[PDB]
Amino acid sequence: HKSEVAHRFKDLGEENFKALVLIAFAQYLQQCPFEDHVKLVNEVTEFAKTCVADESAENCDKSLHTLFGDKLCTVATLRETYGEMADCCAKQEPERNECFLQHKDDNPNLPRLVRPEVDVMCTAFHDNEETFLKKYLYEIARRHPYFYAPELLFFAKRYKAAFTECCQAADKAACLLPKLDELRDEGKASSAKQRLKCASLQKFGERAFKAWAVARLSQRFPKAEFAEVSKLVTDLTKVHTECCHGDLLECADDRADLAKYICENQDSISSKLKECCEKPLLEKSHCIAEVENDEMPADLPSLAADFVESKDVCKNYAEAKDVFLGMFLYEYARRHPDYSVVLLLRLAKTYETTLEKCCAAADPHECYAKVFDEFKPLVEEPQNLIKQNCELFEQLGEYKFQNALLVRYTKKVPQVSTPTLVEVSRNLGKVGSKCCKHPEAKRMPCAEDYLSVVLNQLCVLHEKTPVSDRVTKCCTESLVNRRPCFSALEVDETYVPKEFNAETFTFHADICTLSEKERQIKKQTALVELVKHKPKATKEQLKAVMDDFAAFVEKCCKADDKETCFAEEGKKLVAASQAALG
Ligand SMILES: CCCCC1C(=O)N(c2ccccc2)N(c2ccc(O)cc2)C1=O
Ligand SMILES: CCCCC1C(=O)N(c2ccccc2)N(c2ccc(O)cc2)C1=O
Ligand SMILES: CCCCCCCCCCCCCC(=O)O
Ligand SMILES: CCCCCCCCCCCCCC(=O)O
Repeated sequence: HKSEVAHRFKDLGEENFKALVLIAFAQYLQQCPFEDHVKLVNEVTEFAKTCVADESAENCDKSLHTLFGDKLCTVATLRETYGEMADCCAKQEPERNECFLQHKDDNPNLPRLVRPEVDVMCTAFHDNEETFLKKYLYEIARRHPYFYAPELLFFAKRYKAAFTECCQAADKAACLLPKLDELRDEGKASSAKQRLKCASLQKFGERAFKAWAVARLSQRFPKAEFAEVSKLVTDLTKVHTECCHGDLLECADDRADLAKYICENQDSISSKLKECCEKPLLEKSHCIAEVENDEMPADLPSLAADFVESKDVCKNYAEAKDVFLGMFLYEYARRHPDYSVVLLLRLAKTYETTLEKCCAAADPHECYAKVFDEFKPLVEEPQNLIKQNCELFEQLGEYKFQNALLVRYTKKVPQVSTPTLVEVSRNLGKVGSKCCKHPEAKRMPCAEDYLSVVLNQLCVLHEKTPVSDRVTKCCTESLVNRRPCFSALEVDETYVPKEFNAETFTFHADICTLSEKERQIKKQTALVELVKHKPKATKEQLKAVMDDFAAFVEKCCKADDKETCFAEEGKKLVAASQAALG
């Protein structure tokens, strides 16, 4: 229309508009106090209404980037508090906007946000719902300036719901805590997947991204034509590129356009899009990106038809290599929603290396003829890992299952820090308790999603404090080889045992008064230290000590003079256990 602010305000709503302006300002001006952003928001909202009333009103015709930049350059302590950023105000649009992007701190030095007691939260919530929620929305946004705003708003409403429901509960904590803990992880995962996808698009490039997308979109819309999935991969690639550059306005607009395009060609893409396409502007996109895989066509040919038996394979492949491979991927991915995207990529890479080393052969058709026989082991590796790991997980519980992983990975990389092994193994354990409850056909896609962030977080840490060449080998490896690389690690034999430290295996009754999570991590840490001291120990040998300690802990927390129990019994355990481990 003739007025940008008016337009956005109208088809967004006052509530959503006020929330996004807030998040937008908090992501740039991360150092300003809450009361300061609230003022900006009201001033901007007041302005918007003016434009809604009279489209021709002053400044209402200016662009959003321009207006946003102007108000930004209004902050008087700009230079004093953000130094260099203030010099941005001297530039002219769009150099000004670019300038702001460049000076956005992806991770400032703000104190960790602590979770207050349920009663204080619920009371603060009841006594002033709006400031309570906007204040936190502010704290979150300033700490994650690259987190897509609309996405951040979706989370806020889920938090609003948890309070509404739980603060009315008889037992508030039993209701709230589990919901908050879940919200946090779900949020952290969302954040990580976001940062992960941008980093990938930078290192590996556009080809790999597009490949990843063709596969992913084909599993979802197995009925859409290949030309549609391509049209879509092209636009999706532009969307992410932009959204990754960090410009919110461009990003949002590109996501909107794509969501409308999809909804309009709905019948030509997937049946599962009805619900999503009815929802309001601010959710259409979110819904869609989350949509379930449509049912795949009933009568579908055999891949070997056009890709192994056809006589024009090399002819069609030289014509346009990536198109052909994309086509291969499309046909392969849409017949396998049960495969992880990365697996589909491995098969395509494998099929690619073949056509390259066969279309240059005397008789092509006979050279590549048995290619599908080479997929088998590639497909089975991940399947067997899942079955084998999910079985074990059902035998033991989440907690005990995490201990098994602890022993397993400490042996593979004893050089890694003890608290890093516990963090990683616990998170790994969670992926098992989340994906194993799924029926086989959805397990692999599930593990991939969760495993990708855990492996990324793991690599980041190590990036900072490098400790093993192998981990760096796996971490800097190709995205498609990453997990198989870690799966291929073997017990470290070069490793030299950690010297026995008395303290490290001493325990006081305080563990008794500690919370479930606290006890576990307390035990799990000793478990890692144990394996680092006796790496050549056997599961049996180990299993014995563990269960001994196990009891010793209970048999002392449910005992009279607890401290002596741990002191006297503890002297014994350590003494015997060492004997058992020679
Ligand atoms: C690398 C992480 C990809 C996340 C993602 C996704 O799955 N869809 C997506 C894209 C096409 C079909 C189905 C889902 N879109 C997306 C959704 C809505 C929109 O309007 C713009 C883009 C995405 O950004
Ligand atoms: C008789 C069936 C044995 C199954 C079993 C197993 O594989 N681990 C096990 C034992 C040692 C190393 C790795 C795994 N432990 C176990 C697991 C967690 C725990 O905290 C205590 C013990 C077991 O009890
Ligand atoms: C238009 C569709 C583009 C997709 C091209 C297919 C290429 C698949 C190769 C497998 C990807 C491995 C990633 C990589 O090594 O770059
Ligand atoms: C070499 C002497 C040190 C032995 C001390 C045993 C400490 C190991 C703790 C094992 C944790 C048990 C976990 C559980 O509760 O199942």
